[PDB]
Amino acid sequence: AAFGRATHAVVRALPESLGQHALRSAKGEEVDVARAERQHQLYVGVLGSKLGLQVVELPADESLPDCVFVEDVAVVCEETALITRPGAPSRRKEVDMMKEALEKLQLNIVEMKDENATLDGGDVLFTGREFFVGLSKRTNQRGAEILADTFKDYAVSTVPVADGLHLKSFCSMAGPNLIAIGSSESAQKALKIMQQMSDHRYDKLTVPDDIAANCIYLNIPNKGHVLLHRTPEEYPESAKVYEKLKDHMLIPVSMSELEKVDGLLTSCSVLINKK
Ligand SMILES: CCCCC(=N)NCCC[C@H](N)C(=O)O
Repeated sequence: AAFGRATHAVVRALPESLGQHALRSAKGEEVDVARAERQHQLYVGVLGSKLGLQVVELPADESLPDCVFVEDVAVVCEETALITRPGAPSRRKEVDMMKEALEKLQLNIVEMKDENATLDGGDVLFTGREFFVGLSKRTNQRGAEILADTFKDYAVSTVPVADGLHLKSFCSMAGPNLIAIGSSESAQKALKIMQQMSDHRYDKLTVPDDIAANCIYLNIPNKGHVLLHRTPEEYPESAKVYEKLKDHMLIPVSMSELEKVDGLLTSCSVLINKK
């Protein structure tokens, strides 16, 4: 049971209302809810059917157009689960079915209650040795402060995330000591700020497309290193970079439709490691 090892993943059906009410930073083209289902279906298929991860499929709630991006409502570290208080208000009630699910999974629950503390899981990078909470439009001091308190086993440092981005809008773990990072000067700056406050040097996998830096690494047994990345079709110059890693079983995964509403790969699931 090494870094990135999981046995379970929590997912949640996306509601029909996401099509027109899901919060979105940029005004893009219309969201084809149907394709989103297809994409989301395959996404869970990879985690469960293909990687054997026991998947818990929370039902969709129409009133919570963002219930599908479960990673923002909770952060699980080893055996302890931290239900967050989303940076967005209209997303606060997603905690209910999530605390419900983690409870059923016998995880130590620690709820973020503080009326002045916001934290979206998307702003949190668990390198497997420490945490990196992005302070953004969604996450503040108290957020990281409470999270740091919840995981006293690990060092927690905060890094400034500008605009409507989240820390993981440009990075994520692509493996042990491997931090996937975007080329943007803003991306590279955020990164540098990170390692300065660390004791160990992380190897970095730089990708031209900043959002492609968002991916999923997994240490699945009989497989080894697993990395679900954005497909060549969606980001060829970034996909070509992931292609050079021969020690990782590379599984392309499209997310264009949900990306229309700021939803990336990591966003769609919570990975628990129940041993
Ligand atoms: C890798 C994280 C990217 C940002 C993020 N939390 N994405 C998922 C949430 C999207 C949702 N529409 C929101 O406005 O919160």
